[PDB]
Amino acid sequence: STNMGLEAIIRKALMGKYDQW
Amino acid sequence: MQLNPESADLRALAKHLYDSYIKSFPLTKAKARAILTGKTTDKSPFVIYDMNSLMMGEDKIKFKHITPLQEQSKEVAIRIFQGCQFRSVEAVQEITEYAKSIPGFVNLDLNDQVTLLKYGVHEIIYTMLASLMNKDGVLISEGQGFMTREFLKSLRKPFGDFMEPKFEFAVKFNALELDDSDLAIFIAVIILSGDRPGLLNVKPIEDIQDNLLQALELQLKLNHPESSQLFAKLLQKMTDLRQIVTEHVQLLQVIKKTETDMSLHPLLQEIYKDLY
Ligand SMILES: *c1ccc([N+](=O)[O-])cc1C(=O)Nc1ccc2oc(-c3ccc(CC)cc3)nc2c1
Ligand SMILES: [Ca+2]
Repeated sequence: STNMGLEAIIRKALMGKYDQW
Repeated sequence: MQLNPESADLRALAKHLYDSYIKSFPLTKAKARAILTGKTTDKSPFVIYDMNSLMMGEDKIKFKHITPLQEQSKEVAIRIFQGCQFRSVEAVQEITEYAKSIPGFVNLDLNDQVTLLKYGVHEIIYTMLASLMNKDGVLISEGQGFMTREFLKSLRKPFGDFMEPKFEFAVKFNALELDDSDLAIFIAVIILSGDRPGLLNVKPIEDIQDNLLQALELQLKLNHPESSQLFAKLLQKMTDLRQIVTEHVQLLQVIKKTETDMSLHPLLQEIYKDLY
């Protein structure tokens, strides 16, 4: 994913726990 | 316009958004403007207005007689964009937190929540960036610095052209005198955009946005007696925010095909990392 960095930050913030997503 | 159950519901939603906006965004517009207008007597940014002031402080005197490195425009621009993306992590996290407080947002397909935010944050970052700008310059280094508009504009192409259209936008956006309570709903409307590429379920996004638009309409009528078409002007600012994002994406296509050699002082590279 060309945007995997940005997507990961958003995903971790949505799901709650930084270290699990 | 009447005070009725529909209006009271739209006011309850505006208050809900304002309260979660305050919880989400520690640097509010009010706090930004207080720094720009002198008020925060203990928050006195250093002004960078020329090459001399760029290199004032023991920390920086050592770049005064460093010999300028020749690099491709391409490599210098991409290193700046890597840095400002990395430094946007807090803004992106705060916007994500805010989005989860918008009623209905966490009920959307989780992949659609990621799509709405991965396109929406860039327009909201430029909204926040306006808060940090006046006609003279922009706050940098977490509010400890102030980079002048004309110094940025003086730098060699293409860098000298990067920020001037964001200033042009900011002074006109800021002239509308929105407050944090207006911005809470403005930003919610941007996030719940049914036209983002790759959305699975467009209708439930549009249903929330329709309700947010009605809440924005009422907010602007109650908060801005002086401007009877403020709602239409703000919808046109949303278009302007999308155009600035499109200009970044297009410029990146253009710079990637250039093979121009040039220097940019490391301290100017550092300051551009604080921008967008
Ligand atoms: C960073 C520092 C300085 C400047 N500058 O112009 O001086 C620019 C940046 C920067 O990287 N800005 C920026 C602007 C707009 C952007 O839009 C995206 C983007 C849009 C859409 C997607 C798909 C989900 C991903 C990224 N990145 C941007 C970066
Ligand atoms: Ca992992």
